[PDB]
Amino acid sequence: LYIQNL
Amino acid sequence: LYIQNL
Amino acid sequence: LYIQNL
Amino acid sequence: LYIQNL
Amino acid sequence: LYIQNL
Repeated sequence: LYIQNL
Repeated sequence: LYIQNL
Repeated sequence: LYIQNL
Repeated sequence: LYIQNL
Repeated sequence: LYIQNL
């Protein structure tokens, strides 16, 4: 599970 | 589980 | 579990 | 468990 | 458990 918020 | 908030 | 807040 | 707040 | 607050 990988989450990136940019 | 990887979370990055940028 | 890895969290980075930048 | 790794947390960095920057 | 590693916490850095910068």
